[PDB]
Amino acid sequence: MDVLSKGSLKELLAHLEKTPLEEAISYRIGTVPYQNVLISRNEYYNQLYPDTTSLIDGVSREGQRNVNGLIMSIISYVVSGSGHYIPNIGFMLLRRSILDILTKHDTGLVTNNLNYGIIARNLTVSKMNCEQRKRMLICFKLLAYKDGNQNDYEIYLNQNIPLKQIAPNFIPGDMRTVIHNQDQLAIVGIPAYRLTQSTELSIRDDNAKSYKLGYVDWYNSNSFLRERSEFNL
Amino acid sequence: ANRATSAFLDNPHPVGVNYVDEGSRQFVAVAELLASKLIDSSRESDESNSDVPFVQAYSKFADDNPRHLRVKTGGKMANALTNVIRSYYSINAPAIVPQVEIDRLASKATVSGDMYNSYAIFNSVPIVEVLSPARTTVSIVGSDRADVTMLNTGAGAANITFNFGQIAETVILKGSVPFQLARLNQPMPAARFTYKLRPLDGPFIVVLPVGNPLVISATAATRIQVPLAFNKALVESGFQTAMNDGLFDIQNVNYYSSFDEFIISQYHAQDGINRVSTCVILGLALQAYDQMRRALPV
Amino acid sequence: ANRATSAFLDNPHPVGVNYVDEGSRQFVAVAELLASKLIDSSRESDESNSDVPFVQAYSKFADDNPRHLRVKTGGKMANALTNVIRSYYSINAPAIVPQVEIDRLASKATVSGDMYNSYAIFNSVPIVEVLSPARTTVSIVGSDRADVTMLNTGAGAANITFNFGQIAETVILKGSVPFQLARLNQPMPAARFTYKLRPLDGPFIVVLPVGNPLVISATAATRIQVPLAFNKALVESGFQTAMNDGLFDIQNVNYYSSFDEFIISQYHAQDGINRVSTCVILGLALQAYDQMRRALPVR
Amino acid sequence: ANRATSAFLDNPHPVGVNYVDEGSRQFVAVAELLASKLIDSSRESDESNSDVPFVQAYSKFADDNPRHLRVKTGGKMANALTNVIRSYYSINAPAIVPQVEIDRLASKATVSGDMYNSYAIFNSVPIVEVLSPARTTVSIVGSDRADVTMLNTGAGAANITFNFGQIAETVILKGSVPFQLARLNQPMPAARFTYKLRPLDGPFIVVLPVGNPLVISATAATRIQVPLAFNKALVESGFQTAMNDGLFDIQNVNYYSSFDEFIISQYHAQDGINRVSTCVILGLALQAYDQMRRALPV
Amino acid sequence: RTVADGTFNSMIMPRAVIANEREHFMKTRIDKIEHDLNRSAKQEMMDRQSLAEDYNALNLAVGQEIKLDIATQHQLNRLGSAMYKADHERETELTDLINRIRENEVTVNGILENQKAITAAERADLLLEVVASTAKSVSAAGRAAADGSGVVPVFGPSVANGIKVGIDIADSVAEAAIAVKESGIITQLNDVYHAFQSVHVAPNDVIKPAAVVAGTSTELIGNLQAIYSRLRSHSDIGFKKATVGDVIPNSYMIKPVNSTEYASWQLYVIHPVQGSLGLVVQLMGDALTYNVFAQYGNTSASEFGKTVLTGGATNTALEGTKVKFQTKVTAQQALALTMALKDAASMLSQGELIGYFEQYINLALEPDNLSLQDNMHKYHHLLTSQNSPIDWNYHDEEMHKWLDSRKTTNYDAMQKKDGTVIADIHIPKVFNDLRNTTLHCKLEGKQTIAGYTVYEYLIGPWAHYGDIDYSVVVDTLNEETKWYCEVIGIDGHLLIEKSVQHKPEKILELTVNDSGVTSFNGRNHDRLKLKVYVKDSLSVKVFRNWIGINAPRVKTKMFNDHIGVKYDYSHFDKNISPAHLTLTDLGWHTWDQYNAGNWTNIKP
Repeated sequence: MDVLSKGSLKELLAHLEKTPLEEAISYRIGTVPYQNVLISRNEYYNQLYPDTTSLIDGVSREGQRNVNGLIMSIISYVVSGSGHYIPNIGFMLLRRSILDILTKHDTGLVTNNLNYGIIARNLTVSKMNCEQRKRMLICFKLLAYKDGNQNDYEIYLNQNIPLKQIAPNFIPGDMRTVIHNQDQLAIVGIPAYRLTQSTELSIRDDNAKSYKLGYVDWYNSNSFLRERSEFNL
Repeated sequence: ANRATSAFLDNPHPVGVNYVDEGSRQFVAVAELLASKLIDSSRESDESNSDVPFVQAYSKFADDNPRHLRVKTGGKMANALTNVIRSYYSINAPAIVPQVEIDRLASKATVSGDMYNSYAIFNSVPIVEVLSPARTTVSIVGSDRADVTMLNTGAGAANITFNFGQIAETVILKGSVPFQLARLNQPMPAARFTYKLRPLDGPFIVVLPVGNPLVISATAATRIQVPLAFNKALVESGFQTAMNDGLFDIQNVNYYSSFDEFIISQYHAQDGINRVSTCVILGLALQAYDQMRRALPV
Repeated sequence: ANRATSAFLDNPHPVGVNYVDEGSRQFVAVAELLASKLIDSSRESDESNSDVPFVQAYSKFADDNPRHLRVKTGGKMANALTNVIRSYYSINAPAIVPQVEIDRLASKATVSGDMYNSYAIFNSVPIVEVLSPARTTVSIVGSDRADVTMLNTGAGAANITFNFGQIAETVILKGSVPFQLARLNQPMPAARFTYKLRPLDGPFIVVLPVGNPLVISATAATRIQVPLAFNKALVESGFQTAMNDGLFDIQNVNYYSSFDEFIISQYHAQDGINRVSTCVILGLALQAYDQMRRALPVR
Repeated sequence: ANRATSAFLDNPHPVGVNYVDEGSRQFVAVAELLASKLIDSSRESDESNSDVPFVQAYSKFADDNPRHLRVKTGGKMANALTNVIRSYYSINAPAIVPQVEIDRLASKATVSGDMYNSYAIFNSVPIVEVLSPARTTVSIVGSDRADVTMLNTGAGAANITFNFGQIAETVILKGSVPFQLARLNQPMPAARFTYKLRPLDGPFIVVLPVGNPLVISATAATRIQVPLAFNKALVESGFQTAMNDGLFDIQNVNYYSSFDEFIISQYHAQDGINRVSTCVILGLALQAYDQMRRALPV
Repeated sequence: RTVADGTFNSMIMPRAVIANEREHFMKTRIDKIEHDLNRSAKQEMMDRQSLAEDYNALNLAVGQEIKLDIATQHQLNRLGSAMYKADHERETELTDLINRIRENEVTVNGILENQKAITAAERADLLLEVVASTAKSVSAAGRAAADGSGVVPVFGPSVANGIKVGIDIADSVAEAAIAVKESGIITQLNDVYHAFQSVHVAPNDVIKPAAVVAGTSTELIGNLQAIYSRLRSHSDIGFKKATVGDVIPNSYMIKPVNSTEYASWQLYVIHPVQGSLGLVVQLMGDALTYNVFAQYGNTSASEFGKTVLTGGATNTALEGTKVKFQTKVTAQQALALTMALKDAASMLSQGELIGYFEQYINLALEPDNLSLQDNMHKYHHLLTSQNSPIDWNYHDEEMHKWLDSRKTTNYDAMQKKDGTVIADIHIPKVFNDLRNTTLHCKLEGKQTIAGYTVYEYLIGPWAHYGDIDYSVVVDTLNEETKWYCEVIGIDGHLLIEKSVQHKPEKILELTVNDSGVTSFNGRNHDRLKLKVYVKDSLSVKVFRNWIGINAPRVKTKMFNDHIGVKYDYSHFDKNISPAHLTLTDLGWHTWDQYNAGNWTNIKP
């Protein structure tokens, strides 16, 4: 809910600096993705509603134990709000910040073999909105510039023309680009009053709607409950 | 054996998955309401011999005053309405409109955005399969009125199976000459011109006597939930306008003669009830496109 | 000789003889007027984000205040309109609406029961009979546009007689290839693509040459007196709705694809001048039915 | 070689050359505006219990106060409107109403005479010619939806050329069975159920296999500039009323099933652009004729 | 179950067998070994002397003789004989399979109607089990295991090894100079052989396309015969291409000189030796495009002919490395997978698209994806059926008319440069088509009845009409022996006895009409079976020749022609015991004259 509230690149990068990798990994066992299922939407239809499960839903799903699974878990947290179940990663790695994983070599993770096309297909980029895609491209650029793969990122953008139009205008390692960036990346914000307490047909739309409706209540009460446990640590 | 299927029911292409939320539904409803006021204001301006009613309507729709030396394009609302129409048709469309832009355009007027307040009747006839034995030829022509022409060349009478799907509500069959039709495992009645059928009542068997060809004319009615502002006449005009403007020109898509064929074909696809909700929002957007473009041609 | 006739013209079932007086005609007009207010109020409720306009119009229509947990169906007015519609269609349908109920509902709004103020155009093509010789085949398909396919297998040219009835005003005939058509005992003209005909002129003879088949497309237009509130688009939508809901499921009745087919079929039957009056009231009732259900839907 | 053509495209008759000036265009625009108010005043009068809204509307239209025991024809406006419709249809029809009378009736309301601000979509299919080999039979039926039935009795496959003209913007081809179609001197693709074509691309070649006949259904959409008040539902009703009232009965004219067939046929003639301009003015006059005659049936 | 890594899923991924050099090297070596194991150059060269004597003893008319003493004629003979034997073996297996389906037509019908949701692979196994197929595996591994010696495809480079090329005699007409000239081949023939590799399709592979849509057993048999009619027509064209005096193009794949990880393209050009059409496939990212082009009418400037089917825009001018490969699938099969891969391009990855295509083209390996496998077989049926987008009969006829025109042009060109005698050396007129030319088919026997080994030869079906003669040569250890020949038909058999060794003895004369049928003892037969019984045999050869050179060809039978007329081949499995024959049983005897069994002794 906090990560989805950020609406600027410099807010999003600041949040990733303070957030450990533990928050991007779920301890719930979940279900296997890419499964054709029938769900109940009784507000609209008497019959069951066909849908397919995906990693970028708001619900935690089982994840693979490879490096590909950990990168997919990070991106899913940014774009959907929840991570995936990857057990026994390691105490040292889980303490590191998300930005440290993406942009630093001291972590001990190797991401040179990652294929950006495969990761996008596994995350169902075709079903992602403009804000979600821009967030995903930010994570790709950070990973590419860490590995010296700047050319591969540009070539990958040439192949996918629609992704090129919405590519973020920031160069990692340059502070000027982050300062002057004017991107809008807020999936969840203070709702327009027109929003109602109604369900949505798709799994993704309903879960995104749930985050939107609960943002006002979370905004008012998160500070005190966080402080009630943070003090005397 | 031979199998005959309707042309428009074949291979429905996947539809878009964007701009179907509550906020985006309101924007389409806002565009339809504001586009209607543009048409009415132009009529009022012509009658009153004053451009003042049109200036207010254009300013609300386009966020800028009309100018004599600037082309009247409808502003940013027109661009957003055009882009969402492209996205609804196919999943391969770019879908580049920001959420901040959509939300600000839904605040121009207050509308519920509910797409289930009413219903509309669609007339496309879905013949999923016509199964004919040997020595018989069967041809299916037309969508709004389906004409099935059958010839029996063999020695004796042949039985022909008709499948109308499980979605259409009612189907009327009319023949050039009286003919016999009955459900599976049912006795055949005396020959008569007209049959009224429920498509959910299994496949239907038609007795084809040897001799002159028998032609069956089929009409069907299906009810699909639509918003209260839905108008089939304006949706049909917008569908034809969008094709001519190139809004539907994307790779790996199917083209239809009318929005009637488009919505029914997507309904009959596997897991087709997912697509029918997106098609209704597309129809409403085309209703806004027709009124806006007729008032502001480009 | 072989005889071919249009499918929709065959065996028109008798229409009802009840609820055709001035009091019942006023009730149908009142229902149509109130149903239009119901559909407009629902639009206003959407634009104002307030249920007051819709509750305001539903109270006039149903004589009851809408309450939550109770399904909105239209009240007693919907019950009367739905059952009166069934009686108009067939004489076998029962008459179950009391006269006290009709009089009370007819007094809700001031309106005239006049059903002959205006006119409408109906496009069903009446082909009463097509008489052909032995060695020819004739097939007729379609109602709005009728395609007559004729094939001659004999040695010489054959004459096909076309009878379009006496009710239709004009009939336009278009052929796939130029063809000759003339009235009875009249010299044949040169081959032409199109013919404009008056059905009262008499039976028409078509020369069918030996060779490829000749297809004649027929379009017809007829004038029927209707009230000013008549809207063809609304009437047709209500006709399909009444069919889907099963109000027209009565014993020994004939089913039509459109209201245009239904009214033309009853016109061409015997005592069709009396039948067409009842059909006009049914069309206005179906217009009220279409607007009522679209305002109050059921999944 | 055999040639097949659409029936409604054959021999378009010359249209009238009068009442096409700015003052005459204003008169038609005034007639449509004042006739529309006549039809709306009737509904408002019935809702209340006063004939005042109708009396005001009729007095403006007919220049005379309505009276009982009189037919209520419509006054001089109704007479003038009837005669100009006759003149538009044919160059043989006389021009009766003087220009002074037209100008006087045009001053009753202040409306612009522009007739080409908006556009409309017309769905008549202009199959100009279908060229077929010796051993093939080709038949064309229909105008709104054109069905071409072709049968090949030869030894091998035959190539059939389709020419849709240059005016239509899009043409959708649907087949009873999947078929192959390609442009001139171009490779044939795999068999497909539906095709979307631009007639300006060029003549198209269809492969006709030996066996059962193949039926292709064609639907077209052409955009024609019209006034904003144009309504296709009202124009078509007036066209039928015009033919039924016997004001299109002139020597050496061609008759059509609908106004849509009339306007597409004139577009494909020699001076297509000039002919269509007159027909659009005829369409608006017919729209006024329908509204006026429904309120005042004589 | 613990969490699943990606290690297992990467192992089972398809590989690019053509682009990778190590994978291509390995399959060329195995293809060479398989060819050398079955056909040995040393044995073939030794056998040349006997075959030359046997062909001379056939006593063909002047201008129709085959002289294996000529190097060019011997080379064309061993390529034709190897090609014909492989095609002949496939027809025998298909005829056996047809009999099994007809015997179990009740249960085969039940499978075809009841089970339609299951894929082609599962339906094929069910059909093969319910019959006594003797080959019950549809997998590639099973097909390779259950393969005979004659089935193995012909490896061109092995046939052309060691042949003298380029003998030059300058203005010498003497007999000694001419004899040296006959001993070698020109460079053109050497290049033709180096780009030759035959393709023969097993009936088990063909059963999957045939049963994907058919609903009756007769529906299935007609589809099987329609496919093999097209396959045998393409085999004849392939052999004709080596006899026209023109080189044959070789299939190649173009890849970028310096490939990029995210921007790589592959262009495949297929030039099947057996067929009249070629296929060009381009892979630019996830986009697949193809263009089917005619292999006839090509000018010297452009290798590609007129394109007959379009599937997008393919650029053949792309610059990059060229890799030569030999396709192991027909043009119909390659097009079927190409059109199926286009539909599933979005679902599949880049590597899967490249790997699945390359494995099928170079290894005849069906893709593992069940959805992709099912779609490819539906397209395969469509291209074979009457509703195909390609008019195969029209294209095959034009290829034949283009090939003999090339033969006339090349023969006339050489008649001007050098003499007519030299022209006859290098472009023989006798060799026209795989089924037209006089050829021999060595017979292998595994069944022995009372000391008599049985050799089976299938007569027909015929793609040409005229008068055709059949001859048999028997080689036996014994100085004196008697061998019996039996020709089986729908009703009865012949039972000839010859008792002649080392010389061809003519057994059967037939006249074939324009429809391909013949009248054998008062009945129309499309094919017959000949069984030769011989004691202590060493080698049995059957010779086939037409009376007229370049006999006219029967039009190819499509699906409708096959189901129109049905012939019973169930009688072909019958056998006789020559040890128990008497004098009265020899000659034409009908079935009614025998009991159940004992087809060798007539009832008394």
